Amino acid sequence: MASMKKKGSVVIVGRINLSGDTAYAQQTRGEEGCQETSQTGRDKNQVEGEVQIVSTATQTFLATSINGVLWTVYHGAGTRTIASPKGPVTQMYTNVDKDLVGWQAPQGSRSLTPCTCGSSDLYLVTRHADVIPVRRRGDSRGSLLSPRPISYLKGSSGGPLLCPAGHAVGIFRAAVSTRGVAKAVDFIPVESLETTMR
Ligand SMILES: COc1ccc2nc(C)c(O[C@@H]3C[C@H]4C(=O)N[C@]5(C(=O)NS(=O)(=O)C6(C)CC6)C[C@H]5/C=C\CCCCC[C@H](NC(=O)OC(C)(C)C)C(=O)N4C3)nc2c1
Ligand SMILES: [Zn+2]
Repeated sequence: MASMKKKGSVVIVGRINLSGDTAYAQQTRGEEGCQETSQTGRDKNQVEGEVQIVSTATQTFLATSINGVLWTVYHGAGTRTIASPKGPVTQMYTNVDKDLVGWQAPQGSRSLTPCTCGSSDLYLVTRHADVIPVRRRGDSRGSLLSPRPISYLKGSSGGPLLCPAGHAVGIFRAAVSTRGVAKAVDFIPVESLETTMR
């Protein structure tokens, strides 16, 4: 009992910059400071933007602010706290059945607006700041206009699917692949986030 360890916090280690004409990834914390911040849960770095790059000791993925909540996937974050300036912050939403978790959005983040356009021409933002056109094919599925090996999507769970107007349509959850090629994506619809919020 006395030797039982505690899992560290999720740590924001960068962001996908979508503020201008060019999307690009930025790193805000190196691996060493990440490990220390994960243990203490104390992250004094200023947060900016809608899409964060997050890490644990063993995984890296994305997290997306929508409606004042920073959302990501349960298969990345588990039940972990997230680091913040004043210490670990406990999840506000947890739903393993949807592969979904959420924390209060960090001070300084900006939130995406939930999409009400009803459009099926979507855009997936990856951890490498690729903007991938995706045609919506169902409530939780969309096809890549240009399929790519799954290597190019690995690490992007928790990222957004956006409509042409830049609203949040869903959270990237899983890749649909045949012989290692991602032809489609599975995502958590924003309406499912809004229901979780109730
Ligand atoms: C632990 O409790 C739970 C609860 C609910 C749950 N629901 C789930 C649906 C679920 O799927 C598992 C995790 C998820 C996943 O890899 N996503 C990411 C990702 O980037 N991840 S990540 O950032 O690298 C990471 C690993 C966090 C750091 C987006 C894709 C990028 C490349 C695909 C790699 C090849 C795996 C292809 C799987 N295709 C797949 O299952 O397709 C369907 C059509 C769904 C069968 C897949 O995509 N997979 C399996 N796991 C869970 C686990
Ligand atoms: Zn929209």
